[PDB]
Amino acid sequence: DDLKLPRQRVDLVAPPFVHVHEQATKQGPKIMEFKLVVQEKKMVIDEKGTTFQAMTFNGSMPGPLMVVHEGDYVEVTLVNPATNTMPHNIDFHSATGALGGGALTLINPGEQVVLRWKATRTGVFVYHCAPGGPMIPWHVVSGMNGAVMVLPRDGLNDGHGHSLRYDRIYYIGEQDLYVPRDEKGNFKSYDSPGEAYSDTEEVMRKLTPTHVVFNGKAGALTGKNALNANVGENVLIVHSQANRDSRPHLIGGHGDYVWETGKFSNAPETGLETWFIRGGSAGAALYKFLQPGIYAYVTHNLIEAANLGATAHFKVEGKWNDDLMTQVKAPADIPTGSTNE
Amino acid sequence: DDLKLPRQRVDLVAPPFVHVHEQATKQGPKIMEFKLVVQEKKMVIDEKGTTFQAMTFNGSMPGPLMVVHEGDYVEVTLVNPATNTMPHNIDFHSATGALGGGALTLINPGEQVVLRWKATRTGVFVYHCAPGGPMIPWHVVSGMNGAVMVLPRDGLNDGHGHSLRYDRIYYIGEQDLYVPRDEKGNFKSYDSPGEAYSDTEEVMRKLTPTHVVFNGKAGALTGKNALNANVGENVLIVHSQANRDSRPHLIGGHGDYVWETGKFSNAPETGLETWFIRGGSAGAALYKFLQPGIYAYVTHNLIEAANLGATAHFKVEGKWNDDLMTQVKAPADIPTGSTNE
Amino acid sequence: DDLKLPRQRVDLVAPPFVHVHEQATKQGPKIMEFKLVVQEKKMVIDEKGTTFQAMTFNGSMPGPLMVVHEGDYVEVTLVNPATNTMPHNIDFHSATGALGGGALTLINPGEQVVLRWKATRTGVFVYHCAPGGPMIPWHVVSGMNGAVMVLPRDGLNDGHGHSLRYDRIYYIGEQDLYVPRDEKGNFKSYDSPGEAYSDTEEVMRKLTPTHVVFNGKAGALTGKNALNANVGENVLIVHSQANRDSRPHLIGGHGDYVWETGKFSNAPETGLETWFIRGGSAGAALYKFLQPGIYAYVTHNLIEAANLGATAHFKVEGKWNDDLMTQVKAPADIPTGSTNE
Ligand SMILES: OC[C@H]1O[C@@](CO)(O[C@H]2O[C@H](CO)[C@@H](O)[C@H](O)[C@H]2O)[C@@H](O)[C@@H]1O
Ligand SMILES: OC[C@H]1O[C@@](CO)(O[C@H]2O[C@H](CO)[C@@H](O)[C@H](O)[C@H]2O)[C@@H](O)[C@@H]1O
Ligand SMILES: OC[C@H]1O[C@@](CO)(O[C@H]2O[C@H](CO)[C@@H](O)[C@H](O)[C@H]2O)[C@@H](O)[C@@H]1O
Ligand SMILES: OC[C@H]1O[C@@](CO)(O[C@H]2O[C@H](CO)[C@@H](O)[C@H](O)[C@H]2O)[C@@H](O)[C@@H]1O
Ligand SMILES: OC[C@H]1O[C@@](CO)(O[C@H]2O[C@H](CO)[C@@H](O)[C@H](O)[C@H]2O)[C@@H](O)[C@@H]1O
Ligand SMILES: OC[C@H]1O[C@@](CO)(O[C@H]2O[C@H](CO)[C@@H](O)[C@H](O)[C@H]2O)[C@@H](O)[C@@H]1O
Ligand SMILES: O=N[O-]
Ligand SMILES: O=N[O-]
Ligand SMILES: O=N[O-]
Ligand SMILES: O=N[O-]
Ligand SMILES: O=N[O-]
Ligand SMILES: O=N[O-]
Ligand SMILES: O=N[O-]
Ligand SMILES: O=N[O-]
Ligand SMILES: O=N[O-]
Ligand SMILES: [Cu+2]
Ligand SMILES: [Cu+2]
Ligand SMILES: [Cu+2]
Ligand SMILES: [Cu+2]
Ligand SMILES: [Cu+2]
Ligand SMILES: [Cu+2]
Repeated sequence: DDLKLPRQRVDLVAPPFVHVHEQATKQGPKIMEFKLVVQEKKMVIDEKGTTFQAMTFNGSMPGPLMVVHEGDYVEVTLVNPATNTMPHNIDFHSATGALGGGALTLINPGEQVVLRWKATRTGVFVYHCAPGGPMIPWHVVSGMNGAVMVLPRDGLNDGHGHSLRYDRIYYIGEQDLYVPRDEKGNFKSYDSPGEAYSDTEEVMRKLTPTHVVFNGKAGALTGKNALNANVGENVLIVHSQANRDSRPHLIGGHGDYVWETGKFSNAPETGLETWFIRGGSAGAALYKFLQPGIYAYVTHNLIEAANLGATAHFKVEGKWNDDLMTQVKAPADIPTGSTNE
Repeated sequence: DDLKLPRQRVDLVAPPFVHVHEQATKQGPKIMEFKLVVQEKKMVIDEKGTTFQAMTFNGSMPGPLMVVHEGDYVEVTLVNPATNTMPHNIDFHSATGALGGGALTLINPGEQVVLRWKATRTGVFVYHCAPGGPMIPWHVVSGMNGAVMVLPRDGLNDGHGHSLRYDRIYYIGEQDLYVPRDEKGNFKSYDSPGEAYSDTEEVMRKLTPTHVVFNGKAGALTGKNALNANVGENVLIVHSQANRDSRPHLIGGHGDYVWETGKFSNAPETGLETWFIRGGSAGAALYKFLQPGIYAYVTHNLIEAANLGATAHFKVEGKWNDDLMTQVKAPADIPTGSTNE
Repeated sequence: DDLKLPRQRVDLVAPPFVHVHEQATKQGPKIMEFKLVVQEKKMVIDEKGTTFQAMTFNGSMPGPLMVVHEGDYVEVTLVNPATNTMPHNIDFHSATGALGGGALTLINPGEQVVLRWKATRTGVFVYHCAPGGPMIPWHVVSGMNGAVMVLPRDGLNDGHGHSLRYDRIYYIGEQDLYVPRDEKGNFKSYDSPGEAYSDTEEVMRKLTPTHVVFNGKAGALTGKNALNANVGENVLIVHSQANRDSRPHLIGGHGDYVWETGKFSNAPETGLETWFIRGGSAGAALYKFLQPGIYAYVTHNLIEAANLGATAHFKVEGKWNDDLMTQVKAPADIPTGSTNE
């Protein structure tokens, strides 16, 4: 027991929600204990019921958000149950050495491993499976990726000596999928990940996804699963993309404070319309809602947003501010005395 | 008449030019009144005369640049003449609430609507049509997008307490187009936007444009329509892309001061070779010309620039500075006594 | 002899190595003399032995890194031997005027030209061939691109008044290639660049590369050609992409200080997981190695990294730090008393 710090078990929750945590803390460094269980399973990924052979951490795309503070030690039990067919591992972009932990965590079905890494760098970071060679992109685009957030011990700041505090936090994991089609253009179904591999690799090689989804399926965060907020609330939106660039945009809002490279040692940019998550990274945006109603959160490639599945909804409760925006005149017939050339 | 401010009618001009405005102002907030008229029409988009079914604000791709100051109110009359076939609306990324105004501006052919928004955020911002669902990307990539610039009341600054002033301003709207081809690879023609839709949506789904153009067509800002400047002039180039990333580059120049995320609350970067406009955003670059001659302004995917139409020209008048650059020896035969391995 | 400064001949070396230079200097401005010789040749670009008709500066993809200091004059002899078949030229993104020098350097086979430019802007910059029209993207994606680094005379700093010094420097040139295939999907071979052109242009038009390589071929910087470093060394990695965006990531490390737009007048960002090189630019990242072992340097589109060739290796010598990372429990059978749902 060389490392004599208090230990604290964390129970992960399914995205887009985030386990209980403190923003600012005066506790010393702890050993934060997390468990991730690999689950290979068929999942539905679009509103027409298209299925595909997914591989996940904890049964979700993305994998759950892990939240720790700078100077904590993160002790991760990775479990690969004997119902799975492939070896798996985990690479933390937040960690230093051994390919992020990938070189120390390769496990066959029936095995588990315990990795500890010190959280020396603040920000939001991708974690993903990375077995070796062509298996790396295949496991990642099959759904084996998540994020970890390392907060400063004093919580967030605006980079100019003022504290920032969120009222609410959501984790939006964006996934690019490569689903094979038959000669007529219909999506193909398979009975195992292994059977899907050869056809999937051919789609992957052309670098155009068939689907781009938040929280694992088209429409996952719309309708009854819309994200909730209130006028006046400061909401932190963590966005990750393990493989492909994304350009997040809150329709009818802004990013008040945006870390687009996702690292809290850098001052955020202010008042962004659209921001940029580079493939293999996580970013974060803080917005204070000023108007009630429906907001669409999209990647602002609008083809991907509207036609390939990458749209989420916020439903915001509160009172409308007619000073910020108003309909002066409702739709009406163009006046007869109008000239419109 | 709850809002008791002076009103000022603005006459928009066709890009790449920009309506008359002040950089710094000591006038108080005004209500700035703008009119936009939707026009569906067939347009030529390449040097071989390829046509396509365009939908525009004010008959231009992009739509015109609107210029206001922080704290102004922007009162927009959107008109959809009864010669058009579809409903249209407008979403301002500069505005707060109701999906940027899209939720308050949906109009059938024969109708108009008046929206007012307060310009609370500085920078350059995209505006675009967004009717609903798959119609959103289709109207945007059919040409229904423009930009608005909200200046600080004191005009631009370098983020370190020094004022920046432009001698000239150009608005470069970049458009990704998806023109269907027949089995032999020739571009198809249609008699209406509706007839084009199904074939166009199939091209859009593969996320590779057939054309990438500035000011609505290949070669629009070359030859006689080259942009003019003089040695010593500080030129502001506003660049927008409503749907797809762009990487602007002034060949033979630099970006002296670049807001690549396009928001004037952030200090510009200095001395850039190439900058990055994320899809769904506008950016701005200031350059002071130091040499006369021809400059190519490109997206630095050179395939898109040279082969898909995304090249503009500046013709700069003045005297050559042999200290910055000189041809020491004109092309000449390789000397006989040379070794070149 | 209007310009009366000392002259210094520089001998270029093949990437990923960099010719001898000083970081900080108290010497005055010099005329730094460089020679580049164009070589058209067939080259192997993947581990299955696929060939393609390359065009290079000095026989390498990328062309060699040129290192000068702010205020130096750069005098470049470009040579196009009569064994070549096409005209060539050179465009320096670091230079001011005449399309970066392209308008002053067009040479037929059998000819040479001498261009001088003043290094007024600090950073790393792309140089590339740019003959005219569709020849521009074709020569660049055929391999005619490199980089130049203009150091501040005081060397690098962290943008907050502290000097940064590298122990080692590597230049990673990333190349997107467009190799035509036959009806069965096999790569086609040609006897000249001219014969390859028409088929290559068709692949280029679809904006999806067949290969994405560092230092001119898949696996070039793996195995015995891995890059060397030691625990504690500050390593500068210069990354260029003349045509297409890249998202560099050091697997198991970070970017301690990153200039992603590549310009030393801007303070670097700190502690990045993944950074972004916009097509037509060079960037630079400083990392201090903290752990020994193998590191993969990738573009974090993992399909491109693992399947299209864009992976390099660092082999780092030193002692493992179990405080930063440790395997707490080696792979072992899942305990019988475990529940993993
Ligand atoms: O800011 C650059 C800086 O990062 C350093 C801190 O000096 O290290 C990072 O990772 C180290 C891991 O032990 C920690 O010292 C530090 O907490 C963290 O930011 C250096 O390698 C470098 O100067
Ligand atoms: O996309 C090609 C072609 O395939 C069809 C079916 O023959 O539709 C498939 O692809 C659509 C777009 O991805 C999906 O909406 C659908 O689930 C799938 O069957 C054609 O409609 C289409 O042109
Ligand atoms: O800088 C973050 C900041 O943006 C704020 C200003 O405090 O609001 C922006 O939009 C508001 C709209 O009413 C204005 O107060 C302000 O002018 C504008 O920059 C906050 O929501 C937040 O602190
Ligand atoms: O692009 C496929 C194929 O189509 C042809 C005509 O059969 O040319 C078409 O596409 C070209 C590239 O977009 C255009 O230059 C031209 O306007 C259009 O007819 C072939 O030339 C080409 O290989
Ligand atoms: O920082 C903006 C600044 O760039 C300037 C310097 O004032 O010029 C750049 O290129 C010039 C070439 O002669 C040099 O004066 C200078 O060294 C370099 O940074 C201006 O054009 C502008 O203010
Ligand atoms: O990629 C299409 C198709 O072509 C084949 C050969 O018929 O393989 C070629 O393409 C592969 C991927 O680029 C290369 O690995 C190989 O060098 C080349 O022959 C098929 O394997 C493939 O499905
Ligand atoms: O030690 N108090 O949180
Ligand atoms: O399966 N994803 O939330
Ligand atoms: O471990 N990969 O299939
Ligand atoms: O009030 N003067 O501009
Ligand atoms: O039609 N565009 O300028
Ligand atoms: O309103 N859309 O076609
Ligand atoms: O002048 N001394 O380096
Ligand atoms: O040929 N490239 O190093
Ligand atoms: O000079 N171009 O082939
Ligand atoms: Cu896996
Ligand atoms: Cu990774
Ligand atoms: Cu419309
Ligand atoms: Cu939008
Ligand atoms: Cu050339
Ligand atoms: Cu260039």
